[PDB]
Amino acid sequence: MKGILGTKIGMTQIWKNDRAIPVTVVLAGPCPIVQRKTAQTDGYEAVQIGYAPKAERKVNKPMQGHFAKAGVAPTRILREFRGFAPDGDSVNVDIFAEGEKIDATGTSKGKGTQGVMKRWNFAGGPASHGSKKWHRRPGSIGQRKTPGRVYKGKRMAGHMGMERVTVQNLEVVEIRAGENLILVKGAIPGANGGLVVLRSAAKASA
Amino acid sequence: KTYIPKNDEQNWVVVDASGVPLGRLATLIASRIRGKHRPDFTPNMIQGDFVVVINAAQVALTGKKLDDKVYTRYTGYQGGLKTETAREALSKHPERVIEHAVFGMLPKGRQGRAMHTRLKVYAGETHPHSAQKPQVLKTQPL
Amino acid sequence: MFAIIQTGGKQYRVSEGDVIRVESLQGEAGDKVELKALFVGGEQTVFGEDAGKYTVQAEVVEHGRGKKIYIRKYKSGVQYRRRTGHRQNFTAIKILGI
Amino acid sequence: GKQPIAVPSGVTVNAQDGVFKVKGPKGELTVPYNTELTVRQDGDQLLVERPSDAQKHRALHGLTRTLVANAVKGVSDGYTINLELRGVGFRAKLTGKALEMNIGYSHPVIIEPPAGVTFAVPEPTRIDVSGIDKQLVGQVAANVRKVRKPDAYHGKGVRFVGEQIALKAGK
Amino acid sequence: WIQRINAGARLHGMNYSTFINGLKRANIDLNRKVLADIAAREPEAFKALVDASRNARQ
RNA sequence: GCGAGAGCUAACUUCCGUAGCCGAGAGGGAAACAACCCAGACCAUCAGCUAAGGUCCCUAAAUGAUCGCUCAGUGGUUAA
RNA sequence: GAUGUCGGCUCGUCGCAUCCUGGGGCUGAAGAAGGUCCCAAGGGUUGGGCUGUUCGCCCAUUAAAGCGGCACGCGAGCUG
RNA sequence: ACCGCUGAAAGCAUCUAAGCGGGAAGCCAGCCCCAAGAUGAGUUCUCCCACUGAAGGUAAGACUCCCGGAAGACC
Ligand SMILES: [Mg+2]
Ligand SMILES: [Mg+2]
Ligand SMILES: [Mg+2]
Ligand SMILES: [Mg+2]
Ligand SMILES: [Mg+2]
Ligand SMILES: [Mg+2]
Ligand SMILES: [Mg+2]
Ligand SMILES: [Mg+2]
Ligand SMILES: [Mg+2]
Ligand SMILES: [Mg+2]
Ligand SMILES: [Mg+2]
Ligand SMILES: [Mg+2]
Ligand SMILES: [Mg+2]
Ligand SMILES: [Mg+2]
Ligand SMILES: [Mg+2]
Ligand SMILES: [Mg+2]
Ligand SMILES: [Mg+2]
Ligand SMILES: [Mg+2]
Ligand SMILES: [Mg+2]
Ligand SMILES: [Mg+2]
Ligand SMILES: [Mg+2]
Ligand SMILES: [Mg+2]
Ligand SMILES: [Mg+2]
Ligand SMILES: [Mg+2]
Ligand SMILES: [Mg+2]
Ligand SMILES: [Mg+2]
Ligand SMILES: [Mg+2]
Ligand SMILES: [Mg+2]
Ligand SMILES: [Mg+2]
Ligand SMILES: [Mg+2]
Ligand SMILES: [Mg+2]
Ligand SMILES: [Mg+2]
Ligand SMILES: [Mg+2]
Ligand SMILES: [Mg+2]
Ligand SMILES: [Mg+2]
Ligand SMILES: [Mg+2]
Ligand SMILES: [Mg+2]
Ligand SMILES: [Mg+2]
Ligand SMILES: [Mg+2]
Ligand SMILES: [Mg+2]
Repeated sequence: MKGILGTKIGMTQIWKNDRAIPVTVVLAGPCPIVQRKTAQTDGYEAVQIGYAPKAERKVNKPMQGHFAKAGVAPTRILREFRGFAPDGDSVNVDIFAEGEKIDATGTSKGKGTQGVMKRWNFAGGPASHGSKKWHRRPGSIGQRKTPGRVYKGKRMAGHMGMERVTVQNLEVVEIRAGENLILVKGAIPGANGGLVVLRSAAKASA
Repeated sequence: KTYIPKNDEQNWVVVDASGVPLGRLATLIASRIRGKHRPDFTPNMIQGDFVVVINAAQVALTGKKLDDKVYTRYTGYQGGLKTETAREALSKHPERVIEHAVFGMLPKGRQGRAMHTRLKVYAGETHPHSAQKPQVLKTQPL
Repeated sequence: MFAIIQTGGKQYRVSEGDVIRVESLQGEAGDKVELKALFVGGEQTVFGEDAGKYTVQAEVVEHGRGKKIYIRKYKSGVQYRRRTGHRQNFTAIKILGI
Repeated sequence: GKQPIAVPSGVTVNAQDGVFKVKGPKGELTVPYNTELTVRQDGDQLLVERPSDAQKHRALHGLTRTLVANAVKGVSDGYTINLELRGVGFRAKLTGKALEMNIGYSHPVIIEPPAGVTFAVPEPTRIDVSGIDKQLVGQVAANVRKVRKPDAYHGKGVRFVGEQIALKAGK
Repeated sequence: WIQRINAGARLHGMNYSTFINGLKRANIDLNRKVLADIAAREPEAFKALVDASRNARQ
């Protein structure tokens, strides 16, 4: 339910009661409530919300009308959060607390076309004892006549990364409320400068 | 030499599935789709009618609506048969069960895929195709 | 409506020059007699034997020899390929009768 | 053979499609019966009658007759099963209308009655379950007995009044 | 032919079977060849043929 | 298929006898299918009757009529 | 007028007559640890010495170190 | 699988013959990712309007081109 958007600033070192704890720093900047969607009108419950500011020369006339309907200086990015039904606008401060677990979703740093050794952890071949495919290469791909084909869902070289990724149950080390910063234990997916969505834990872990 | 017609007309009708055995409601709708009730005029043309099935949720079934009716779908992936939604479960979305039965009795060619267009299944009592005032079929034959 | 019951000549009702299988006697004016198997006059239908007493006069028009076909035939792997011509004679007759 | 009913004075029995209604001292109790069988009020005393001597009609006849008996007698006369716990420790008490058993398991076991059932604790080592629906009282008491079936070696666990529990060997 | 003829027949409440029977049992009624077209264009006539077949089966 | 040997009273096995089919046999049935069931194709017809086999919808034709039977999906896979 | 053979490696995927784990009945089942049968195929099923080996014996651990199928799976994928 | 409640065919008994509750790492859902070429092509917000003679100038808007990129073989 609870969520907000932000940028991935970086990862540093920090002590808490004398134990080093790596943290990713996220700017969870103020998020305007643009469109507000009820089941009664739009068939499901959610709220639209925006992030990076964008100068209005750069804005489509239709997008200007969309932001103008609510009264919001136009933002570069928009997202929806199901079940989240706030009031006013969405600051980092009010909706997170020190020590909530929270899911952290982002877009994996993307690594291009990768071989099966990187993309899927294949063994690859011996590098000696005479053998071209001296590594890197997938081996066999089928059985023979009476399977007849190669399997759907098979694993082979492809575009690795650049994917949506959630990370469950990251811990909230510190909230510096006024600056719109938030420290979070461990490693959020993505790259510095990238979009990230911080949200409640999806699992109610007991 | 032999008469062939226009394509000029489309005629609608509501079948009430409420309490009917499925399978018999099946062949009734499947024939009203194929066009066997007016003279079949020509096989090439779908002279058949548009059908609206209401109360599809309440279709009766004999022997076992459980246990027996194991509907099955294969996914393309290894292990993808184990998808046997079966039973009472598909009456969590009834409009497909009826819709499956009729589709097994329409021919598999290019006309049949087009004939699928003419089946309109609504699980509830009511239907929204009021605009093409359909009027009714009913129970059984002679 | 009217059509040969192509077993030979017998038919229902309404008047219009049409083809048929050959009628022996030739020229024109064979006036070949026809025996009703159905009638709809005034859309007043009469049928089966009761109508069959009704007459249908019709003069012969022309003897003919309808469009050509080939009887070609084939069987596999056995060298059985054979070709022949065929052409059916006919007889226009103009309907005229009661 | 099984026919006559001894209906009491406080009862009244509605009659529809063979699936009759009852209201009385504790009414609205209803039990659903087959239509192919005859349901009847002859007048004062109730009577259920078989149509056919086929194997299945007689079966539904006996079932529907015992069920009219149990249901009609359960409103006029009530129900109750007198369970007793046995073994070292083994405690039971009550919180509101919830049953509190505390018997050799690390946690307490609580049981919430379905409606129409009444738990009772005449003694700390005696559970009691009064009600109307015989089937509900049976299922509730059987859920209490599940909490520990008496072991083959010492009879420890839940029981009725005085079940002749069999006892096995040991060491 | 056949597939049109019982469609009209059942429109009048009898199937092909109990129809082409009842014309042949009406004996001299024998028009047989492409009754299809009679059923497909004149229904005033095919109704009379239905009545004839049914009268013959009584 | 029938009658036998060899074989395990196996085999779409092998070797004789006997009838029929395929071989060189198209057509309908048996889902598909040389051998099985019906039946031996001179050519044409937008005519009619039957055979085997069929008559809920794919799919031509009784959601046929009268007595029963099985509540197993037996039907739609063996036995002690 | 060519369907490359054992074994290894690499990739997997399937059956269940279940090696582990999950749920149950009986026990000559006190507990603990087991025996045996019934249901269950989600996932898991270790590293080494000897031998081309498959198998098998050993070492040292494991919850367990399952049995088979896929041209005794896989040489236009590799060895050899 | 198994365990039970009410209970007949048999005035007993029986988890079953109608019916009903419990019960697995399995089934369906819940977790993460793709997804309306779901041709059944879905919903919502916003914009440009009703021109000239199937076209052609144009609106909203895009593209081409340049400089780059934690995007990437090319796209
Ligand atoms: Mg990159
Ligand atoms: Mg390596
Ligand atoms: Mg294949
Ligand atoms: Mg050929
Ligand atoms: Mg040959
Ligand atoms: Mg005919
Ligand atoms: Mg022998
Ligand atoms: Mg042989
Ligand atoms: Mg030869
Ligand atoms: Mg021959
Ligand atoms: Mg043949
Ligand atoms: Mg044949
Ligand atoms: Mg065929
Ligand atoms: Mg066969
Ligand atoms: Mg053969
Ligand atoms: Mg042949
Ligand atoms: Mg015939
Ligand atoms: Mg016959
Ligand atoms: Mg038919
Ligand atoms: Mg029948
Ligand atoms: Mg070759
Ligand atoms: Mg080759
Ligand atoms: Mg060899
Ligand atoms: Mg098993
Ligand atoms: Mg066990
Ligand atoms: Mg023990
Ligand atoms: Mg080993
Ligand atoms: Mg294996
Ligand atoms: Mg072998
Ligand atoms: Mg091999
Ligand atoms: Mg190969
Ligand atoms: Mg060598
Ligand atoms: Mg009992
Ligand atoms: Mg159950
Ligand atoms: Mg449950
Ligand atoms: Mg579960
Ligand atoms: Mg687990
Ligand atoms: Mg469309
Ligand atoms: Mg234009
Ligand atoms: Mg412009």
